[PDB]
Amino acid sequence: VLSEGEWQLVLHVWAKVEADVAGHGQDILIRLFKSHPETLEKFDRFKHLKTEAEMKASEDLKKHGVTVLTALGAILKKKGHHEAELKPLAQSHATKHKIPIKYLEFISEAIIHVLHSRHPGNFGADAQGAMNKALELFRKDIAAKYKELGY
Ligand code: HEM
Ligand SMILES: O=Nc1ccccc1
Repeated sequence: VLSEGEWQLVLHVWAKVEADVAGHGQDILIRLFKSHPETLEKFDRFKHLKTEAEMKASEDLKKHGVTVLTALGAILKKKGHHEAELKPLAQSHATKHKIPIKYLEFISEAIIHVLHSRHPGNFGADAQGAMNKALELFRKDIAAKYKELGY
């Protein structure tokens, strides 16, 4: 469980991400897709994108970045009490999208790498630590739904 102080650091930096949900989304997906090309293959929607320039120019990618960061923000603002928000995500991602839990680790690294670029002053190592912890709690809870479902 995160402390109240840890939550405040998390949600402080997230309030900032939300100045530009779309721009954050782009940076995060593109970092994921370049660092972990296997991830891009899970998306029939996006696997025609063969360069970073093409990814950056994709309005549909941008659109989907917002869908993702919107869901994550909702989850983070529950400060651990995210059961309702997490059940549908775990279901669709295990059984329909076929996403390994390992890939949640990779997007966690991407989120941290980007939150870093765009809000250094509000993402010192204390806030980085808190954000790590929050993303780890999320992954743990997803992992247990996965195990339930046989994935
Ligand atoms: C922070 C982690 C994540 C969040 C919050 C998230 C959120 C979402 C949401 C809200 C949707 C649409 C609704 C649904 O189908 O359930 C979605 C769809 C999807 N997600 Fe994720 N996701 C996450 C991680 C990942 C990762 C790491 C991958 C792949 C490596 C992935 C692959 C997909 C795919 C393939 C779809 C279907 C998209 C389409 O073609 O339209 N997700 N995600
Ligand atoms: O659509 N869900 C995604 C979440 C994170 C990265 C890429 C896609």
